[PDB]
Amino acid sequence: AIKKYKPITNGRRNMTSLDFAEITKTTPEKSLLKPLPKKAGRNNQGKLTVRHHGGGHKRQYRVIDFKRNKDGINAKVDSIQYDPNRSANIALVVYADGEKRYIIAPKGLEVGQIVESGAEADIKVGNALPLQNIPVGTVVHNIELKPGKGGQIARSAGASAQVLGKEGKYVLIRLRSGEVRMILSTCRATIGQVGNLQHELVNVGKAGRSRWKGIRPTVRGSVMNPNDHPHGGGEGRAPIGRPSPMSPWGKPTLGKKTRRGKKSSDKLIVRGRK
Amino acid sequence: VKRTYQPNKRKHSKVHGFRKRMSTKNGRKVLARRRRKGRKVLSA
RNA sequence: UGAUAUUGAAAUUCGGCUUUCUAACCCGCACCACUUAUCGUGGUGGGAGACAGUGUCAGGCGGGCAGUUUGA
RNA sequence: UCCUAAGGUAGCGAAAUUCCUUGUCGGGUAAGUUCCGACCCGCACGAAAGGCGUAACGAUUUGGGCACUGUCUCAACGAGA
RNA sequence: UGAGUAGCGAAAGACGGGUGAGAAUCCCGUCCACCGAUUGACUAAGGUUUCCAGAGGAAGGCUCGUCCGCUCUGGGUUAGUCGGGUCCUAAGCUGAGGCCGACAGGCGUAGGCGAUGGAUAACAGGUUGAUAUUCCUGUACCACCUAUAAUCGUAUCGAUGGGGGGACGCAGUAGGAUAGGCGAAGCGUGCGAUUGGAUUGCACGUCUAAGCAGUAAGGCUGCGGUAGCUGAGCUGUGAUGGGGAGAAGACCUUCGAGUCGUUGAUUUCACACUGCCGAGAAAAGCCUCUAGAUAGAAAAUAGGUGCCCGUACCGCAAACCGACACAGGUAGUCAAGAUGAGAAUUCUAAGGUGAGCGAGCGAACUCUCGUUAAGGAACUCGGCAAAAUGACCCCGUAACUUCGGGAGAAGGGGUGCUCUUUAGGGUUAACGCCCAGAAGAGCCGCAGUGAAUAGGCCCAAGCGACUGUUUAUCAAAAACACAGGUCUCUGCUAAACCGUAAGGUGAUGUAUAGGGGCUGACGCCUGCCCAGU
RNA sequence: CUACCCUUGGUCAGGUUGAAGUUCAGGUAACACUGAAUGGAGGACCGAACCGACUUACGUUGAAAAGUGAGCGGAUGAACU
Repeated sequence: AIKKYKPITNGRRNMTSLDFAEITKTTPEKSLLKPLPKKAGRNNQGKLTVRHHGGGHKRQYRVIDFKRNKDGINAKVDSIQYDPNRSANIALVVYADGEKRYIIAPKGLEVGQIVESGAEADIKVGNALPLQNIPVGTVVHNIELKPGKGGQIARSAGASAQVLGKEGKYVLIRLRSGEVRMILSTCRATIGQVGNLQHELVNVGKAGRSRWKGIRPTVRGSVMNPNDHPHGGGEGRAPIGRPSPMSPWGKPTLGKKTRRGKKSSDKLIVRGRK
Repeated sequence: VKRTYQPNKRKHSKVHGFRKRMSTKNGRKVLARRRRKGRKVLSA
C-alpha cells in the first residue's frame, strides 16, 4: 500500500507516496468544519518564537469527539475520510437518534456498530470503556488523564498502550515511548490501535514537497557568525571548539536533562522511558 | 529604479494623523511641543 | 539546594527524614447561574494537599549578559 | 629494547593537501614549470567539521582537438555621431 | 580666473501661403518619413485646476519665438440604477466589567471598527470651445407611500432563534455556441495617368436593455437528521410605420437610399465533466420552521416620493516618484490585415507622431557600423572580442547508465517557379468554400527557409548529486539550502521560546509527535583509546 | 525602501515529450510476463510576455549617486505580482 514512482526526473527518483485505498469519501462534512488561519510560529506580541514555520496549503479544521459522551447509544460507521490536521484518518459515525460526530479511525475497522458506555460495552475495537472494565492485557488508545476532559495519550497513526495489572485506585499502563505510570480508574479509553500504520514509511522526495507542508529551511549554527550562534565562525571549516555542543541560546543540547525538579506527577511515574 | 517614497493618502493619515497622535501620551507630547513653538501645522 | 513565615491534626519511631487523615492553599478538571458569550466571579462534585506556589535570609553553578585591565 | 589512555585499519595518495620540487619514469608537441597515466622518500591524507566511487545536471575550474575568423603577421578603404 | 572654452538630454524633413515691429522654430495646405502586443484607445494609485476662450512677451522654456503645462481677465465638473455610505464579513486594530503591573500603562471577554472579497434596480442614440450610462429624445426597472375594485377568513405577518442555502484548490482534453476575421456583382461611386485593356478599379452591406417564447449540454428522484426537480449560454419575434447609414437631387436646411447564402473561428461565455494529493475563509441578503404576534389590495388599476460623497484634466508620462520639460521605475483592461504554431519576425490599418538649437566642411584622434588579397591563434595571463552553426522534412547515431537517459549525440540528403494528373478529408439538396498529400514532365539564376527572425560540436579531469538561494551599488562560486542518515532532550499546565507578570507561540498537536546539534541523493563502508574535559 | 510573515485578488502567445492506470486480443492450473491502442503525470523539454543580472563594450564635473547596447539564465512553480 505504498506507491513508488519511476525515476523519470530528479527528486522524484526515490519518492514514494501512500495509496489512500482505505478512503471512501473525498468530501468533508459541511456542518463540522471551522476556519483555521496560519500562525507561522509568531507570538501574540507579533514576534517569531518558533523557527522553521510558515507557508503551506490552506486547511480546514474538523471537530473531533475525544470525550465520547452518550448513554449506551449505538452508532454506525458512515465513511472514512482524510484529515490534514493529524497523522491518522477519521471516521464519521451516525447514532440511532440522528446525531453525527467524528472519531479517530482504529485499525481494521469497517462500517459496523460502536457503543460508548461502561460496565455494558463489550471489549471490541471501537468501544470506549473506563479503565475499570478493561482486563489486564488489552491494547487501548486515546487515553485520558482527567475525568471528563478528553483523551490525550496514544492519538497518533499506529499508536496504542497496554493495560498492565491494576493496583487499587490506579492502573499501570505502558506507553508507546516505553514509560510506565498510573492513571485513575475513572479515566476513559478506547480498544484497538490507531490505523494508518504505513504513514512513517513515506519518502518526501524533494524539498518542494515539504515546503507546502509548512516547514522552512534550517540553517546550521556552524555556518553562522560569532554574534549569532555559540558555534560562531572561524577561518574555513572548524570543529565544535567547545567542551559540549551549545544551542542557539547558549545551553548544552546533548544529554542534558530538562525535566523540572519537583512536580505532582513524580509520584505516578514508576520507570522512565528506555 | 524604485525610489524610497511612494505617496499614499490613507497610510499617511493613519500613521501621522491627528487622531493617532492623541491615542498616546507620547503622541500628545508631540502636539504640545509644536503648539509651544508656534507651528501652523500640528499634524499630518 | 537548605533555614524560616504563610501552616493545622494523628500514629509509627535506635525539642525528629518517613506511612497517615481534612480545614488552609492549588487545579489551561466536570456540571450549573450571571449570560442564546465560559475572559472572569460565585456555588456544588472530583483530584491533590500541609507538599506545591509566594516573601525574607543563606550556599553553589553561571562569557548567557555587563564594566574594565593586558608596562617600558 | 624504552614509553603511553591507544600508537592510523579499509581506501586513497607530489592531491583545492608535497616545503625540498620544474621529484622520477611513461603519454600528448618540432619544442610542455601546466594537463593525463603510473611509482610512495605522506615535511604536514584518512573514515558522519565522514572515506572512496558514481549516470544525469552546471552563465562553475582545467588540458587537448575540428570548424571558423582582422586576435595576429600588417594594415588599407568606406558610412554616421 | 579658466573662457567666448565644454555642453545644449537617443530620432526626417522639404517647399508654397498667412500673421507681424522682428519667422529655420507660430498658423494653414500639399508631399515625405516613424510607431502600430503599438509612441493607438479606456481605466486604479498619485498630482490638485496643469482643463476651455479672448488678451499678453519682463522672467521661466538649455537657441529663437508673434507660441506654451508660463502671465492677466472671465469661464468649466448636473446620477433612485455607474464607484463608495443609511448592507455583511478575513487578516489586523480597538474593547463596558475583568486579570496583571513602582507610576505611566501591558493583556483580554461580550460588543464594535475594518475590502483587496460576498449581496445589490438602465440601456441605445443625440448634443457643447470645455461635462455625459449624469443633460436631452425614445423605451425600461427597483424600493417606498395614498385612494378605489376581485376570496362573502378559525387568511395575513413571524423571531432576537433553529435548520437549509450562500460556499470556494490545482491540472488536463473534448464538446455547444457567439464575438471579431476572409471570400462572392444583391447597394452607391465611377470608368481613365504614358503602351494593349474593359467578367475595369473603389467603398458599403447595421441596431440596446427589458419583456414573452423554447434552448445545445450539466447535475438530480420518494423544517433538519435517523430508519415532471433545479439551474442553463445562444437563438427568434417584436421594441423599431423608429435610430444609424457608405452617398444622392439641391453650391446644427427639407427629403422616398442597399441590410443576403457560403467558409474559417477564439485567450470570451461554465470548476461543468475527469483525474490528482498538498485536501482547498467567513458573514449577510435569500428560502423554510414552529415559539408568539391574535387581521389584506408584492402575478394586477390610476397617481405620487426617492438623500449624502466622487465626476474637470494628466495618467508608460513634459502633469505620478526621481533636485530638471531627466535613455530609469509604475497594477489592470480592449488586441486589426499579409506571413506564421504563435501576442515571434518584416511591411501596413484604425489612430498618433517628426522629439525645443542650427548652417557648413568632409583633417588628426575617439566612439558606433560595413568589406578586405595570401596565411589561419603565429595574438594573449586566457580563442577576450569577432566569425561560424541556426527554421521545416527525410535517413541515421557510440562509449557509459541509477534502464528513465545520454540524444537535437555525432553525421548526411532535400527546399523556388509552371504544367499534366489519379479510390484521403471537413462543411452541404447539388454546386461551391476550406484544409492536406504522392508521382511525372518542363523553365530561370552565381545563389530557391534567395530579405528579417531561430543550437558550433567533440575527446578527457577537479568540485557539488539534482531545480533552487546569497554580499541593493567591484565576489553567483567549490559557499547556503535541499531529500536521506544519526545522536539527544520532551508523558502534556510537555520540553524549548517571548514577556522572563498576566497572557501567548509550540498546538485547537499527543512519541508514526514536537524542539535542538552534526552530516548531506544514490551505491559500497565507517577501524583502535573512557588516562584528561 | 528593504527582509520574513498574515488575510484577500490577478497573471503566464505557442509548440514538444508521453509516467501510472484503464481496455480489447494471444498468455495461463491461478499469477507471472508480453503486445497494439487509449490515458495525460513532471520543483519535465524548446521558446515570447514577465521576473532575474553571467560576459563584454561604452559612459564615469555621465541622459542616470549604479544606467545603456549586444549576447545570456528561469520561464506550472521552493514562480511572479
